[PDB]
Amino acid sequence: VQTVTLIPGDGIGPEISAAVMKIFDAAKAPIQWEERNVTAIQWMIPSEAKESMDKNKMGLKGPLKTPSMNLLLRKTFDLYANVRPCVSIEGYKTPYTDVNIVTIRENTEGEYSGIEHVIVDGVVASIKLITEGASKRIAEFAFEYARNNHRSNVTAVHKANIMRMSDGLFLQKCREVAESCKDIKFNEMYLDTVCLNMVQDPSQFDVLVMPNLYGDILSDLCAGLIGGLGVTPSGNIGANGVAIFESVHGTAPDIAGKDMANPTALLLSAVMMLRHMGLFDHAARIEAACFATIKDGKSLTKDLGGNAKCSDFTEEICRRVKDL
Amino acid sequence: GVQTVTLIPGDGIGPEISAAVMKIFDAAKAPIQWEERNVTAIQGPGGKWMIPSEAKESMDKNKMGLKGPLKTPIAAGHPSMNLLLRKTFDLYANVRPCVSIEGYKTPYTDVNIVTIRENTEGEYSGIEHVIVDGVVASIKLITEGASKRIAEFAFEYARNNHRSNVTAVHKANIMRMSDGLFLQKCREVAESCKDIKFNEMYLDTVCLNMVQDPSQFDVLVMPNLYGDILSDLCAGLIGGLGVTPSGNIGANGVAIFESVHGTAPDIAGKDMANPTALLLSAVMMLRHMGLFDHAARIEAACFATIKDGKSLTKDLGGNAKCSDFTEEICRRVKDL
Amino acid sequence: QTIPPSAKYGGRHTVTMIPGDGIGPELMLHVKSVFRHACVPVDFEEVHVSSNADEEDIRNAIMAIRRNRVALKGNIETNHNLPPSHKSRNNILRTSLDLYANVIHCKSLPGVVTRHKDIDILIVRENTEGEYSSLEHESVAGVVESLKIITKAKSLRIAEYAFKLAQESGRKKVTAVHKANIMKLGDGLFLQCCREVAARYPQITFENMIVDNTTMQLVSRPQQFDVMVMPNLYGNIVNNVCAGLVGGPGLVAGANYGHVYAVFETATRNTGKSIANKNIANPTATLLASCMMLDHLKLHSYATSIRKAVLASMDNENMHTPDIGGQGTTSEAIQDVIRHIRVINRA
Amino acid sequence: FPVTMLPGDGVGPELMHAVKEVFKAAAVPVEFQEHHLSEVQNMASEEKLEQVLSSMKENKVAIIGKIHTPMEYKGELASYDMRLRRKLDLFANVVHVKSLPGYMTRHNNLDLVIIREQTEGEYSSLEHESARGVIECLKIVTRAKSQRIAKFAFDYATKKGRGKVTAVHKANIMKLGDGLFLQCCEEVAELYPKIKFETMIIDNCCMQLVQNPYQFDVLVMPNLYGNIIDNLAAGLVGGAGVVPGESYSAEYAVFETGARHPFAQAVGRNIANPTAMLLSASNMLRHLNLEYHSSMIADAVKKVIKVGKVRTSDMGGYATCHDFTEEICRRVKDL
Repeated sequence: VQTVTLIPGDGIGPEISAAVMKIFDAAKAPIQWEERNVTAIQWMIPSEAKESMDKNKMGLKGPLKTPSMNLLLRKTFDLYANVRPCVSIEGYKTPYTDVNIVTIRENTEGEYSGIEHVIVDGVVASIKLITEGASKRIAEFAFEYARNNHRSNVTAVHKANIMRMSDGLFLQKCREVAESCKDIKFNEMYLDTVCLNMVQDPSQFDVLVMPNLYGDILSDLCAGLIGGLGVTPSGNIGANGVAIFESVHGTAPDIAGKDMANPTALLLSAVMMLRHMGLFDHAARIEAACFATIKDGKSLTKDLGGNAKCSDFTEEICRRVKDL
Repeated sequence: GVQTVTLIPGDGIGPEISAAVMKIFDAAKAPIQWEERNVTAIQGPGGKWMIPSEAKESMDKNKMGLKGPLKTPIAAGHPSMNLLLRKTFDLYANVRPCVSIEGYKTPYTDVNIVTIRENTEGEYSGIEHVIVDGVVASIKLITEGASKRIAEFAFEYARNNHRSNVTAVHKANIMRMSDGLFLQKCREVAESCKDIKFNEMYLDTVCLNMVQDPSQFDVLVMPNLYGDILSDLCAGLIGGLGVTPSGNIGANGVAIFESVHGTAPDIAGKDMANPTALLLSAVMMLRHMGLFDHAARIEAACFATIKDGKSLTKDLGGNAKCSDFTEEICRRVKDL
Repeated sequence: QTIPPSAKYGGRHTVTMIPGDGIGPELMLHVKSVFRHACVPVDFEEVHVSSNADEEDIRNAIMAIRRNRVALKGNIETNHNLPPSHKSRNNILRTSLDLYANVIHCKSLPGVVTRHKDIDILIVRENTEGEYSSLEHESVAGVVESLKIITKAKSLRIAEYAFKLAQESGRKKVTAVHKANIMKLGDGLFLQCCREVAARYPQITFENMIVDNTTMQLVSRPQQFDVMVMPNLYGNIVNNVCAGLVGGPGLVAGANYGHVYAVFETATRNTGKSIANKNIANPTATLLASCMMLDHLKLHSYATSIRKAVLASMDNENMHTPDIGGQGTTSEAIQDVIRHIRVINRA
Repeated sequence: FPVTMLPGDGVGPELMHAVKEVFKAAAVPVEFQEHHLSEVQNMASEEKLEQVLSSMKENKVAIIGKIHTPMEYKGELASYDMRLRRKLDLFANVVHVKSLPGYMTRHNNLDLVIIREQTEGEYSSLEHESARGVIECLKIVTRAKSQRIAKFAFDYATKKGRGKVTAVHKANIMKLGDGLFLQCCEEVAELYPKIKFETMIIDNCCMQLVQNPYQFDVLVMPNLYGNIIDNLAAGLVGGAGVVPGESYSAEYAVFETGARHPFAQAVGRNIANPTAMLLSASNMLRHLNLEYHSSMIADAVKKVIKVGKVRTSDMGGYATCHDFTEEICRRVKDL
């Protein structure tokens, strides 16, 4: 038995968070949940939310409405990695059918320091900050996720030919970890090369690491091949073993209290969360059960979209998860 | 019993008065070795950015060195000599004291000031950046360590030279973050050094009161740019760069003692120069090493020749020569 | 300066042309041959460009471009960077020419089947102020600062170009691309730069979009886009992606405009140094570059008869080049387009 | 006719009081519109300029003391004092450094001038953190405003009939920074051939000011070099307060004390010397086309200082400020 800090959130957030705790009860998931809210106060977070994760080290997060809350949890535990595994979904028909790639998105440094400077009356300068530190760390974490997930090839997206000092140092430490971890295959490829190759044949890709700016854009892009943020898992990792497994889609307030949602992403954020703590067997019975419910093509919800209610899509998974 | 010092006689009048100093040292029975070196900027594996190694391993063992004046650059592309000396030896603390001269008719009397100048992180770092057409931006940066570094040294000097107070010079009111983090570490050093009084005056306010009455100060501390100008400022009160000594402290016990005055090639080798400026940088070397008994003797006979007024170099208005000036000081350090 | 007027002596406009490195020359000769069969009154001023002597001679090679306000070029291999001091051969030209706007035209091809169909997009971006910042100094070791720059002035000049493009062409939607949600001031400046001109063309609907969701929106329903515009940093992304949607680098015409000068370049900047004189390279982009080069000389009648041809030859499966998934050779394509090219208006 | 007085902080108000009485004692027909204050204790005007500008938009002339600056206690993205200067475009700052017959400093019979930029340069409060304890600041200097102060430096030499200017610089380390500035000077200096011109290193210039300042007549420099050499020349004369100051933005004219304040005394006890503002306010009336009152006030202040009878702790004596202000109005009455 293990405890997880959970948060309901806005919109369908609570309506889908309980659809997960009901299927994890049906999956025999050794999880006792722990419900905290996190609404911004004063700036910082609720202290009863601040404590809840300092002990649990894991957490499932949902849709949040509108400084940013995603910036707060970032620096609250020094979230230094935004991970996003995008995988093809048989049944869900998208013109990209053979996809299986995990975007690693460094989340600390880059131009996301917000540091801008008016220089004269009409000249604005935004700062891109890059340290050796946050690079070598997102370099080791990438190799540890590749090893601990049977991943074949790890590519470091960059434009070091251009920013010969900025992206060059990023790449310099990308290689230094590769010799000290020749375990997994390692190669490089220019951003624009990846951007073209991504829309021609994504299959040739496997694992990708990049600095923050390229990461935020590549993350939502790679997801766009499979269907959108509603089917996209998401996992942020921070210092001292803390980890967050959010969804990324919008709150969708127009049908929040309607049971007209698709939570599967939040589930695969938990199936991701399951797989982070070594729950392969219990994440293998949940993941393939949700795959088969969509692959059957009967209980899909409206943004997919068939004709059912979020509970029906939730009830069929509970019927297909009670079996092995 | 004896000690080694890497001597760099330099260009122009430099070597002439470099040997004038080496004579007064033997005239006062000074146990010091002279390892003559030239240090002219040699070309490295790609441009112009390294030094004669023969002068390098000497300093890496001698730890102390005396440098005289040096000339300009062969081409525009060549870098400043004292910049590589900074980066090749980590000379973070830049020292320049100023004491009124009893036998000099300057309209400023009874001053005894020392400047502690920061030497690497700062406006002097070559980083600048053009933005768009006709828009230039310089780069001034300050770091926690080197600020804490130049701090922990300056307090030790006052602890080591029987000084009383210390003033922190800055304009943190305006460049708040930079000078402030400089200042917040300046404060944090006096917290463990309660034996030395400490205060802070704005830089613009220091200049004003420094002009009217100078004696109301002891040792001063500031970052690089403020130093290289306030040191030259305070130099004028003590007779200018030519008659004022200087010091540069590198890591691993490495120190450097130099004069800042020009090399003077329009009077070079004519036996006219005034060696007293660097001669005192040698005395600063004797003070940092430990021969105060030998340092107090030369600084006394150095003052006595100027005080008598019988012999003076032409830069002081007199009609005596460098040899006439060197000999009366030599015959004085003997009468001790 | 001493600059004269570019003139057209009795018929033939005189256009500057640069062969380049790799695939450049072997294509240009077909473009010549295509024209020469099409009886196009455009004479060509060859100028050897670079990778042979990129020191001072190319510069005498700038002059020909500064003369005739219209040039067409292939590509130049990147400098070794041994100098490592800017010196983008291609870039230098667009600097000393004040070529601020960079324009590509990703259109779907009825003969080139892709994951998505019915696509028509015009991309706009700057060059010397659209971020893509150099500089990047090392404050202390292990710490590097990059300085993306927005200029309000060049932001409106590229903005006005985005809308002067829409009205003359009968477009309907300009969509800004930005990251103002992260750099509130830099990209918000550009955003309010767009909003100002957006009110001067009220007939043209205006919309903004975050660079993130915009990329997602392309691979799903790219037909919604009509005209897109961003600073030069985000372009490399949108360009290469919109390039691969309708095919590959050898199918996108390109163009770098100045306040007066106009240069035509391929949508994808590929040297092709590995496919040297293989009779393989896809011409369909380079040809399309000549198409809009004729459209800029206000000779549409020939650019239209050329354009209908190259779409025409491409639809038969056999003419595709290897780089897009075919089995044919350029010589067959060029001639098949020439076949497709009938004697409109000659003998 | 209508003028706005912004006392600022320090003894400035005590000094404004001395002028108000000296004005009412010299039949000076200026209805002061002094209204409260700008920042400091008051806090941000804010937009004091809005309050401030509207008065300047109508009066077109004013006179303040010194803000004296806050040392970043508040949020303080940039120093407030510059911003009003920016909102009013007071790009130029003029400091009359004229030794006076009464005061006998270590240097006499001097008459120079400090021309100073106030908008471009490091006085922008621009900074940020790169790492843990690694801060970075930006000196801004652009061609547009560098010309205007370079332009400003030279037309001053013609209308007053001065001899030579000397552009101050440390471009030997900031090749791009003061090099751009120094070029805009040598660019304009070509256009003024009947004017001798020089360039001098800053630290070398400051050391010559303490050896022989009689060598150079007019000086022009960017913002940081200004505030440095400002308090230097004022200090050499005797006190920051005695030397006055002038700053022209657009068509507006602004006068104030030369130096920021006599920092060491830091006194509200009325011990402070008002000569500075008075000389600046006199030079103000000289601008107001009322040269008589400007001339007669300057005559009385000069001779009174030349009397050696009434002096304050800065000038070697011990007099109250309103004692001196009264003897000012005393020699003003008989004249």
